Amino acid sequence: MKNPQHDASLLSNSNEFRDKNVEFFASGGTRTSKFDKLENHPFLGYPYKRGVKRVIQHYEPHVEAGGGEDLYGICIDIDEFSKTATIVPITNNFEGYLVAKDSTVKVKDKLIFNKDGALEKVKATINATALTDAKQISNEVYLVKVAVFGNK
Amino acid sequence: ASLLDSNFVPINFTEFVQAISNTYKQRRIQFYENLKR
Amino acid sequence: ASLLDSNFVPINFTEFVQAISNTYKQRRIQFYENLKR
Amino acid sequence: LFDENYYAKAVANIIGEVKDPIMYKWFSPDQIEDVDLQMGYQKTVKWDAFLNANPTTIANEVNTISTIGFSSEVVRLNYLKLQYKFRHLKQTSEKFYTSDSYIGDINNNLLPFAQAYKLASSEIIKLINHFVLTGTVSIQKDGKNQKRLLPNMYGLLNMPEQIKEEVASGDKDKMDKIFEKIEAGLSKLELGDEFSTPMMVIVDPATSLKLVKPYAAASSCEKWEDVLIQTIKAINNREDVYIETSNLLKHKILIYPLNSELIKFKPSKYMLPTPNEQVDKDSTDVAHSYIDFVLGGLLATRKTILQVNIKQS
Amino acid sequence: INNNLLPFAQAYKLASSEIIKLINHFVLTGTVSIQKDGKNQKRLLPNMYGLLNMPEQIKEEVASGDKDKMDKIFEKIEAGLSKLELGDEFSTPMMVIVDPATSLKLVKPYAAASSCEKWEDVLIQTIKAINNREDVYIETSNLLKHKILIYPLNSELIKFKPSKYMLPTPNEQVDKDSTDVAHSYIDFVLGGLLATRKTILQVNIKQS
Amino acid sequence: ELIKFKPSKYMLPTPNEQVDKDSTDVAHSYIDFVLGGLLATRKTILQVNIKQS
Amino acid sequence: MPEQIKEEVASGDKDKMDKIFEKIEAGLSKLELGDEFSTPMMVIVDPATSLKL
Amino acid sequence: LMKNPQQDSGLLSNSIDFRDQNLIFSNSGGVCTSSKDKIENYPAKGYPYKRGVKLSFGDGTTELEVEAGGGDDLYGVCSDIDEFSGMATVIPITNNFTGYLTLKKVNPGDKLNFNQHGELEKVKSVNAIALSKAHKLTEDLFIVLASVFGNRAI
Amino acid sequence: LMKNPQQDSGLLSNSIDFRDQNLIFSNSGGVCTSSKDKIENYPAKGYPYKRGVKLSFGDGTTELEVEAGGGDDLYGVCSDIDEFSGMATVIPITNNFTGYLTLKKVNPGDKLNFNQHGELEKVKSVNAIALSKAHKLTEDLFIVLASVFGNR
Repeated sequence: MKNPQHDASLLSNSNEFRDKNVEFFASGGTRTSKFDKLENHPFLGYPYKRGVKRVIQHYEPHVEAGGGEDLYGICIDIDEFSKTATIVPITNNFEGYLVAKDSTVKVKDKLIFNKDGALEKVKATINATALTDAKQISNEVYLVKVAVFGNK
Repeated sequence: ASLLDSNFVPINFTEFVQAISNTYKQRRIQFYENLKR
Repeated sequence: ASLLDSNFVPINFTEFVQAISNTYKQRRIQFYENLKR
Repeated sequence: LFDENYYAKAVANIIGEVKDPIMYKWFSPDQIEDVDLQMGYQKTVKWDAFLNANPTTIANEVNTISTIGFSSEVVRLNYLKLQYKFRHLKQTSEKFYTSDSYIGDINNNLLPFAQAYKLASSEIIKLINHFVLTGTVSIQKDGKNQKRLLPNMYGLLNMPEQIKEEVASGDKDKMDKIFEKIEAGLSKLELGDEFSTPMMVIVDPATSLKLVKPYAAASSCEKWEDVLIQTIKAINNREDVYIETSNLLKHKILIYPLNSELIKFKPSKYMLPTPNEQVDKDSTDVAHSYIDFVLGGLLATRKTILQVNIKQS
Repeated sequence: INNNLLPFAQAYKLASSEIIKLINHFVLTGTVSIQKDGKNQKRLLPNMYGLLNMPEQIKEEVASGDKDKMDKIFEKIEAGLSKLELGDEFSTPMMVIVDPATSLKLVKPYAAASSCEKWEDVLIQTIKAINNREDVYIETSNLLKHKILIYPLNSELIKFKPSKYMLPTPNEQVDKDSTDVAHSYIDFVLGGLLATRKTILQVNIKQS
Repeated sequence: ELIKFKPSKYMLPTPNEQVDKDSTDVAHSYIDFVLGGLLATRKTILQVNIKQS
Repeated sequence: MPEQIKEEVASGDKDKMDKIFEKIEAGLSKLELGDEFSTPMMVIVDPATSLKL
Repeated sequence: LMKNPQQDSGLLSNSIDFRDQNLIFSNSGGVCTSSKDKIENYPAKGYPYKRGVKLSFGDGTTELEVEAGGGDDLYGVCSDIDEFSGMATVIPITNNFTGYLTLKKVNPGDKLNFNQHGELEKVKSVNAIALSKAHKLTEDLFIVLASVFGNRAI
Repeated sequence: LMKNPQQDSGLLSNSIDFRDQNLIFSNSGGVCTSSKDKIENYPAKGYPYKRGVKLSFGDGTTELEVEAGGGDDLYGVCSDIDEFSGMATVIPITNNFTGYLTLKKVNPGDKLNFNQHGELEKVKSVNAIALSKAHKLTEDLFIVLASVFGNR
């Protein structure tokens, strides 16, 4: 879900400080500015670390995983109890680890959010640049460091 | 510690919030006492 | 309560089980006392 | 109670003869702590921090700065209850089965309750020791047909996220190759600031036989065992190193520190065999009794166990 | 726990520990990186060197085929020790830092194998042959990797002049808002190693 | 026994410490409140709706 | 609140107090107070119903 | 997909009536239970609760398990599940059983049989008779009171 | 042809291991047994130990006995024998059983049936499933863990 370390079978070792931050629980961004706009929205599904879109139906509009021409922002954190997602609007740039489609993503590759909110190699709709290679955490989970800086 | 007591001098915002909550509780009790169905 | 002391008189099976557990722990402690690496 | 329950009286009078588990030698007295629980789980919360990116250089005006992340991990230890049943003669019927120098029917293999309980307890203690050593429960020498245990239930040999080395099949006879693998694992070990602690090594009989040969012409004064002790002392800061031989192991070497801060065993206080109150009684001379025991409760830190396996192919 | 939020005291303690580890890595190696591979290095200013990357020192390279040959390693070490130039400050204690693999290799009997003497003793005598029979100290650091570092413990040759603000220090500015989450800043200063030329011996055992 | 209201002690409006300030004469303030806490037993409330179709 | 008695008065009878009160009687009968019946009761109405009452 | 209701109830249950208070998925066991019944436990594979079960074997590293099924592979019925230990309570097919069981998405006296998913369906190999009509719990879940007594001939 | 033959020996035998120790002919009863199991005893003709049994009738002078057999005549399974009294312990076919039975001179999952001599063979009526592979005790004696749970 969001924190897979609560079912750990053994205590971790904290002596090393290298290769210690590429994890699914690293919510937020690698570099964050105080003047970054954050919006909390109700969500349906699992939009964690994925591009999101607004869905309007009676209740207020909610967000869910999406991309393409319907992209609205990027979800960086979730409160599970309130079922709320923190979103950085597409008008605000971002740097951090995001979910990628497969492991074929390399450095300097231009990326696009797919219909599932995952980043895939490539016109385009937004400017997203991969900074590191795709890294596997789960059998179907790949994260990639990407700098998103607006639309094309 | 409630805002009704003028002698109460809050030290910080936490004490101020606690005093506000106690004031609301005391006002509710007072309203129930004053109410005559 | 332990089975090492013959003066112990269990009242029921619950106390008997507790005595067995205490006896096991006491034997563990004694074994570590008598162990010499 | 003892005036009403002959079986309880017999258990009380026979429990002394049951030998101590041999797994106690593999741990230090401070590394074992009892927990009051039969079946269930225990949780431990640990906090950790990590660096997300390179530090930010503070020059002129800037407000976008690298962040330091935090994480919480909950380690869960599961404890499971297990039971066995055994048949025995009835106390009222023991007189008709007594003999010149023994009590019991040899033809039908029927025993008095005390002897049957003692033998069953010994077998269960052997099984518990095997579980503690290897992390598996089975009664086959092949090791197949294993009982399905709950997650987060591991032994010293199957604990995940530990250093594992494999000596090739063609190098099983080369003690120098085996020692090379052991040295590589010792180097890859990470004891951190708790390094100053005694160390424990468990070896198979074949490895113990290989250890007494002189170190390699061959040395005339020092043995492979002495070389290994010096090597382990180099990493444990010249602390004590204890060596044990176990017939349970087969072509495997286990090395780990005897420090409660890195490895801790929190067994249930009811882990060892305990009789059950229920006794099955019929019109015949055969009765049945039950024995309970609890498994689970090993906790270890990551990258603190060296496991060397010698391929026998 | 579900949101990974800690009080300020614990968060500061953990962050300070991490930053101190980073500072120790920089001091030992002279490079700043959070990757075990050592890539994506932060670009630093010139005249900011560590013990391992100090220019104009003695560098020896042990070939890949002889990575396990302690005799070849000692041959290279003796060559470097001969090439050392301590000048008039030679009568000083010496310090050696080795990786865990080399530390494990150093406890083997000296090579047929010789009793009552080890490679560590041979190395100590070799260094005493140049430091006027002064003290020799040995340390093991997991930050190193197939590296051996030898240098004198004399202030007239090698001096560390760190800033008085080098270790982590909290910043006055604290970000606040209507929520329950706040942000804090920690500062530290890097740089300040000075060494005379040709007084550090760096032996690199190549694996590939 | 049948219907009980257990509101949070912070349910009613409470000011927040954070105040937004700028170089102008306009500032911003925040008010917090808490919602929830009604408990009732089943089949103890009668609700009659008169359809106005 | 779910699992509570709900009654609906038809649009054609929205001005018939007898029909409304019959629905109220039905709901009151379906109410289940158990042994806590000896308690005061509260009835909240809208202005139109108050006018009709 | 759970023995107990997954969603926490939002109200207090009204304990007044005594009738029709047993038609719930949380009713484990049987309506008529004998003290001489033979009961076993097995490692659960999936969620075979209130379903016919069959023995499943793997490579042989671990012991055999039980999974939802029927037909010619029927071995028993699962009447309870301990979720913590992953244990399924099994009544052997050689022992008759009477209780509420899952019905494939029926009137009293109808003859029933177990399908490939351990669900009862109207009729061959297993003697099962419905004693009531299907009760709908979830839009895709129906339960029926049935008595299962051994395997019939042919 | 004896459950537990008696023979003196001049030497003790060391039980080196606690595993694979129950694969002996003298291991009577079932591997996993319930207290509600129904058990009967009959006079024994032949040696039907660890074999399926059938009812045999004489000329009426003596009561009916049990003899090794299967097919349509299978009445139960013999799990123990008292040799002094010539008594055979029988579990009825209506009651399920789990234990080691004699196998005809086979892998887990194979469905087995009883033959004319009360031995298990790979396939009609009996519900026998092999839980393990054949184990050779004597040159002509093979045993297998099987589950008997009624008739099809």
